[PDB]
Amino acid sequence: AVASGSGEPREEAGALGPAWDESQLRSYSFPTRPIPRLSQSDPRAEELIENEEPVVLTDTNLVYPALKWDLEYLQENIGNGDFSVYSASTHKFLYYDEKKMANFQNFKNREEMKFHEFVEKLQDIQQRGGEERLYLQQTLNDTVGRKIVMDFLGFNWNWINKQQGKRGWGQLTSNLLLIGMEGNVTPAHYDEQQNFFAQIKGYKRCILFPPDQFECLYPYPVHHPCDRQSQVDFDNPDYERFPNFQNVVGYETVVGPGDVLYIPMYWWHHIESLLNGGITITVNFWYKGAPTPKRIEYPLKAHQKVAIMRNIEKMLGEALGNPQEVGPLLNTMIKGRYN
Ligand SMILES: O=C(O)/C=C/C(=O)O
Ligand SMILES: [Fe+3]
Repeated sequence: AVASGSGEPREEAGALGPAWDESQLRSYSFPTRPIPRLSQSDPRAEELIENEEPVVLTDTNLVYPALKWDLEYLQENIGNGDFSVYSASTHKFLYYDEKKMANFQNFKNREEMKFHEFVEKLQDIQQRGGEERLYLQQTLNDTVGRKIVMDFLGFNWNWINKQQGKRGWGQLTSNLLLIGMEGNVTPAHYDEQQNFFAQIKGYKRCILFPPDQFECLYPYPVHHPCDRQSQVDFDNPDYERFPNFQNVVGYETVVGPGDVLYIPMYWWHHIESLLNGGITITVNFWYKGAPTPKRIEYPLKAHQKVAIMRNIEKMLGEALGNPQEVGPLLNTMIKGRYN
């Protein structure tokens, strides 16, 4: 009963029926509990953010002008820039840090193109029945056209600037534009920055796990190209390699046009564009977190321990002269000593 997932789907204004239905949600092995949906003016929402717990805000007006966005308007106005477009064989996009692909030898799609090229490929695949999937993920730069600049100016900067300030966060590092095909899945990973995830078109189911479920989610090695992503395939979890995935409990919600999901720093998130829900548009706002206090306050937060583990992996990579030695050394350290 408390495993309520995203709950019974919302009704759209003017009796236009449910936004989505449970048939559009993929099916997974683990329980989940709802993320709260609150007004930005609600004290509890501020309490959640202050505490680095996720909340969905319903009424920020953060990206009000972008609500008109759709492929036709974007292609008319987004300029002649190149757009990074990731490709995939299945719904599951796994992403690669390319600087890290030298680290690792035994290793194996990004493509740059114009917006019109992107739309045409979707258009093609659509009327040709192909299985290929595409995800545009491009940070918004200055090539963008007159009307996009204008929309962007009309974002609710008063609100978000106030948050950055209330929270002591660092700088806004980027806005990423994401345009996905229905069914697209970004698998469980974590980011080291604070995120406002501003939904614009279509619906996305967001499954979050707290930083203290690191032991259940089995992130790739730091020097691996898939740094920060879970090794576990949620569709076919290998419980022999990943036994504690049997203990994983998530927080979930479905976001649509106008909702903002606060994804706290180091929270795992798994993001899926609803099946048969059409194309999805989202813009993220990433901020560096607050600086680390004084010296330290113990107990120590889960995300500080994650930070400790990343740094040990990184330093041992420098010291050994070879990221591949990390694992063999780590094992020599614990076997028969700490396990
Ligand atoms: O919306 C996505 O597909 C991914 C978002 C993220 O990783 O923040
Ligand atoms: Fe992310």
